[PDB]
Amino acid sequence: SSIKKISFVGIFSALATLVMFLEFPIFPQASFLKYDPSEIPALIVSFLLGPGVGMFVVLVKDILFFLMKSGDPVGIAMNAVLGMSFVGIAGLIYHRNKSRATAIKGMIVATLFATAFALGLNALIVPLYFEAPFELYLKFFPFILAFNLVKFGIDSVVTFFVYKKV
Ligand SMILES: Cc1cc2nc3c(=O)[nH]c(=O)nc-3n(C[C@H](O)[C@H](O)[C@H](O)CO)c2cc1C
Ligand SMILES: CCCCCCCCCO[C@@H]1O[C@H](CO)[C@@H](O)[C@H](O)[C@H]1O
Ligand SMILES: CCCCCCCCCO[C@@H]1O[C@H](CO)[C@@H](O)[C@H](O)[C@H]1O
Repeated sequence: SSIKKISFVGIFSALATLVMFLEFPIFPQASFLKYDPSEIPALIVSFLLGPGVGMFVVLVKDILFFLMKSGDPVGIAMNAVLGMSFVGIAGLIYHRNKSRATAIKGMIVATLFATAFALGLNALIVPLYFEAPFELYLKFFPFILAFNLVKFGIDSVVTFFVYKKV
């Protein structure tokens, strides 16, 4: 009903901006990697309303979260770029032909893509963010792998329990 779903998007993006405050490192070595469940409202909006909408909410979520945490411009752009890639790919697989089999085929792939996109991103980001040589990224490599694999893997299954609980 247009005005119905636009506020649905509005409050869901605001929901995701709030849970982004419960972020924790989970990895003491790679402390900059912080997990929040703020990609689960996006993954739900992306399934109902479309991939482009799901990437819209993580874009505005982080913009809001950046306006309130105006100090991590690189660590929020990384989150958005990776988050937009996760919900966009997952929404596309479940789109076209709506099916439960594709809904898990998409979350398996979207978890694997975002993880690969993060490693390729941090290869030329971690050296510059810490003003350090490329070997520091190699020290951080298995933690970036396990993190985004677990982060989007958890977001995938937790969204699945909700999608199956109806
Ligand atoms: C150098 C750096 C690397 C990051 N890498 C990832 C990542 O690989 N996967 C991810 O989900 N989030 C990543 N983040 C997301 C991070 O939790 C978010 O941007 C926080 O708000 C950091 O300020 C990264 C952040 C920074 C600063
Ligand atoms: C319109 C139908 C959609 C289904 C209803 C589910 C509502 C939200 C999805 O789950 C929950 O969202 C919270 C807020 O972000 C998270 O804190 C929590 O971890 C997660 O479990
Ligand atoms: C083996 C000898 C040399 C090759 C090492 C591999 C590549 C490392 C590059 O170092 C550079 O150092 C700067 C400051 O130290 C960083 O700001 C910069 O991001 C980084 O690009």
